[PDB]
Amino acid sequence: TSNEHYLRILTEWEKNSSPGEERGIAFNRLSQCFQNQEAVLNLSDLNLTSLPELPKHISALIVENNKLTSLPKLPAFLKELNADNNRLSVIPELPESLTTLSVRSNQLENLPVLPNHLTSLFVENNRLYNLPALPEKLKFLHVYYNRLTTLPDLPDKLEILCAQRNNLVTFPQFSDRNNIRQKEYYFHFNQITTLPESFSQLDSSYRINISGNPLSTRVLQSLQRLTSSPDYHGPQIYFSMSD
Amino acid sequence: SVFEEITRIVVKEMDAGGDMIAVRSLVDADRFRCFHLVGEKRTFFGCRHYTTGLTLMDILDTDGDKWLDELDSGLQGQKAEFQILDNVHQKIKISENRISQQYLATLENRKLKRELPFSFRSINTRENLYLVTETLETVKEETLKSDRQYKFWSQISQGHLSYKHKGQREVTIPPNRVLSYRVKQLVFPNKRNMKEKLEDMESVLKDLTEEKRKDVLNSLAKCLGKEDIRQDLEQRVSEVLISGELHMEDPDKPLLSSLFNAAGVLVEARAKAILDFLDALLELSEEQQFVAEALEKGTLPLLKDQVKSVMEQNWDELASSPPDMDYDPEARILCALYVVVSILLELAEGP
Repeated sequence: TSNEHYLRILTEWEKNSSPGEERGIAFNRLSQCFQNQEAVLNLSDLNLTSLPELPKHISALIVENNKLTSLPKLPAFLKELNADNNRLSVIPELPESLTTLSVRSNQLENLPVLPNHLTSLFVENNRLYNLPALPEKLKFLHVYYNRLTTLPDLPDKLEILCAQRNNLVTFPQFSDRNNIRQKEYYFHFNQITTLPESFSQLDSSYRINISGNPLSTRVLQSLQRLTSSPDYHGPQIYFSMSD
Repeated sequence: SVFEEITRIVVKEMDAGGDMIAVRSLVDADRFRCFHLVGEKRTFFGCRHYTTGLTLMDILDTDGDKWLDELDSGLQGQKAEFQILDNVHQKIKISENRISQQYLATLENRKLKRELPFSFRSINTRENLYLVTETLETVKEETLKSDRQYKFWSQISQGHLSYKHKGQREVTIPPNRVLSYRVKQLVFPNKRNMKEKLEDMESVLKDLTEEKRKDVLNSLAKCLGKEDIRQDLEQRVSEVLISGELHMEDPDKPLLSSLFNAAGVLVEARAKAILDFLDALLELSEEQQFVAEALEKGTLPLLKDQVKSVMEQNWDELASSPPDMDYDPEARILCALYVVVSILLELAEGP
């Protein structure tokens, strides 16, 4: 009977759609996506306004550019949650299986708790006014083009962190307990004037593009003092030379 | 070209002014990409990356039996997805492709090869070169319309023109394309103010001819009207300079009979003079359509004379910036137009 409900509720949501969708193709896709429960379960470009209840055996979800309405429970997944450009609602709790979450170009204003060893995060183009603790196994971060202004700490294996064009007012209490080959820490276009005294403490294996920030003349001229000096062996920090 | 434009824009937004430099060759979009080493500071104007048959395999071509797995290890290139977005909401889907530091180390601990191409020895004479490491590909067909912008070289519009035109130029970008490329240098393991310059050239080029010059003008129509023929005549003229001979199958034959003087002797002054033209003019990026229009017009005198007043105002900055440091690009365009019609008119009126 369980498959019978899913069939009938899918049919109702398919034929009470306000008449503007490719939901016939979406429906035979879901018939082959529950019958045999295909992997990937791609919903891209099919413009399903509302994603109904998904089968238990789901593996990886990929639904870019589909909705405007909230998702339901995503209960036990496996690898990639790829939910681009869909809606503004909260993310359901991630299970132990989830290791890659790309909610890029979404409109979630409050990123919920992201527990477990989540590895690959991509939350670019959002209105996150806050950000809770990040997992230790986070390794490729992308908070690019977000409205966060109080960026919390960083993990100990982050390599590429793009967080440019944010309302970041303070360079955070940096986790320079990280030793990645070249730290792709793109913080350009922030609201920074105050630089923590530890810029002499990070290694040269860093590019923090600190451009765009309104640095004070004194810290800027100290940066010139360390850069015009031929012994620049701190982070390869590209400052905003009126760029 | 919008390639120049939109790739400048993606540079500025994604990582403003780093080592990731835009692609300006509109038609030559994906000729160079990841694993395509084009580039040399081979006495260029600072910001130049010549489109040559030399790519990364053509400089560092491994020739062993372990190539079959080098296919995977070489096209392992990244396809990470970025969303470039401004007030050009809209999100152009780019792919960052960065050959990893591990392969950087392997190439450093490897060695170059023995049978290299003739283009290598032609271009790497005094080349402090750069190589493409992180490149920005296009994943989806991205035909996007756009208009124009520049800075304060709007003195042309201040003189008597107004510059109220519209650059509705909408170039197509198919999938698997290129936007911008990070440049880093592995250089080779050893394996007169131009007014007075232009006075000297004005003499040695007042030495020129009429019908030969009309072929000069037609040849520059094709050359500096569309991108491709610019590098065509560029390679031809550079070959004329280095080889110092003549192949009689050149469409530019009457200018060859012009650079070689009326007696057929190559005036090196005339050769370096067409070369300083091409330098100044390729510095005028995408001025090609306008200069072909200008040949059709016969109104170069107007163009310069405007920027003649403008050049005599602006002699501050090609003297302020040392020849080996970064110049002012706008002032270079200015002095370039001086060079354009100063010479071209001293030419176009008979000897």
